[PDB]
Amino acid sequence: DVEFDALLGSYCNTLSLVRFLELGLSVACVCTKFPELAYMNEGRVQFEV
Amino acid sequence: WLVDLTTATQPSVAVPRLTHADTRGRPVDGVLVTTAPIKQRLLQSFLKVEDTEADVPVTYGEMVLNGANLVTALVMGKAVRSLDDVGRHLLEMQEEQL
Repeated sequence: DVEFDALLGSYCNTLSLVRFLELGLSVACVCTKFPELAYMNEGRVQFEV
Repeated sequence: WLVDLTTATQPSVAVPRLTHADTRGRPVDGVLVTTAPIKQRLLQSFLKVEDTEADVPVTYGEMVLNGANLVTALVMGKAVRSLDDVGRHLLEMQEEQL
């Protein structure tokens, strides 16, 4: 005789969903995404001083 | 040091159904239990009393029973319809748990 029960007073918090754009650190980035990066060889970024 | 009390512990898993609150309704996240002379010392110069009357649940919590059920019933005779009444008794009692 093995009885299976379930509480009605207390519920869990399984997942803690942390988004990076919720953080204060997301200033220091420029978060632009490719949906194609693995197809790319050496990409370059220019500066004129 | 009192901040070292309230920040050395990771908040637990369960979310209660009813939550303790203020008259304002802000939820409370902890309980200190002290002796009597320590409570008199902390309430003079180190702490502030911000509220006096709280909102507290009264009812206990209950359950949803989905238990393994047992059937014992005497059967007079050996027929088809008289042996299916053990089977009907399963769904007669599993209905009563709802």
